[PDB]
Amino acid sequence: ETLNGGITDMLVELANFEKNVSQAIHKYNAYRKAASVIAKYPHKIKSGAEAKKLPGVGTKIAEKIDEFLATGKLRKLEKIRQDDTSSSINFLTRVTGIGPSAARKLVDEGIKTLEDLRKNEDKLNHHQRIGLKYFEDFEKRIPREEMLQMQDIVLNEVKKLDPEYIATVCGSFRRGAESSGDMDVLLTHPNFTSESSKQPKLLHRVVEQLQKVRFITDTLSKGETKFMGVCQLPSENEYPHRRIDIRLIPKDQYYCGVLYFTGSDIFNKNMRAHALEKGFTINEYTIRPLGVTGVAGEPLPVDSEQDIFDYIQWRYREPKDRSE
DNA sequence: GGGCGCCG
DNA sequence: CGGCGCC
Ligand SMILES: Nc1ccn([C@H]2CC[C@@H](COP(=O)(O)OP(=O)(O)OP(=O)(O)O)O2)c(=O)n1
Ligand SMILES: [Mg+2]
Repeated sequence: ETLNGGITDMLVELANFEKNVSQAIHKYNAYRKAASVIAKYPHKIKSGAEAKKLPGVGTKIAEKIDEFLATGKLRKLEKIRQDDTSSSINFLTRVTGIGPSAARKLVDEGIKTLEDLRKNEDKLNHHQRIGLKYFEDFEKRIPREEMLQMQDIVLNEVKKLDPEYIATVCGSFRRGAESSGDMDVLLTHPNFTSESSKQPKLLHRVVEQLQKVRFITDTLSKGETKFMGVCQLPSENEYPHRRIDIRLIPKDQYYCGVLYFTGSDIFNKNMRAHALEKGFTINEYTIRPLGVTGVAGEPLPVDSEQDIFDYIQWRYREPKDRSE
């Protein structure tokens, strides 16, 4: 099935390499986009030119296409499976924390294995230190069952501190993903707003106790409106440490709150995208009119997600659908 | 597409 | 402070 696949597949690879292997954001942007548009198309893309017809995709993209069309490969593409350097780079990116810049440097010092990484860890930054530490786990996804469990675990101590703490795990969860990547938890409490501005400690508390109780083990960031971290389940003799994150909002904006944290990357963007077009710019905070002159306006009334899409003249989508 | 928190 | 890597 799904016809224009191979090609798309092929397409993206390119992008990341250009993304990663080079900065070439621009090429990567295009590439990605190009991958997209090709997939949304409904016919067997025979002639790579046919494709060319198709908007966005251009001449060189166009080229890579037929190469593939003739024979299942692009040497450029093969180079990756060939050139050490780059193959190396990709790995590192597999590491949480280590993004390309740092990744390069790491190779630039011949650091080019997981093992290597260990060997002179000394060069890493903590965040990275932790990644390496945990590496293995991070590959394995979190199964819904646990996710549920975890969820609870949270809910408890949360409310225990103060009843008035809204907790809501979102992201993949809201999208009914049989397996999710990490705990994406939203948070709120009745006094906090655009007009209270402070109290971040509330955030600080949950974790505080979360840490105390023996949940979050590790701490990647303890910012005032956000927290990234690691945790893991309790045992009887073991399970993987899971990434975790919590974010707290000014209750008054709760709605963008669910929106963003849920969304699905692309999803949010589309919207956010559509929005600008429609005279607004959304945020995980608010939606405001783009007062033509440029100016983001005074926050829009948001009693539910609905309002948003509505505002945007877009049909509401219910979470599990959200994927695009 | 938008913004948060690390750090050098 | 960019500039990173993540969300
Ligand atoms: N640049 C970004 C990154 C994330 N998001 C939002 C959407 C959901 C959340 C990111 O959650 P992830 O955990 O990355 O996504 P997920 O779908 O929850 O994936 P996972 O299976 O890893 O939890 O933040 C966003 O709008 N823009
Ligand atoms: Mg990485």
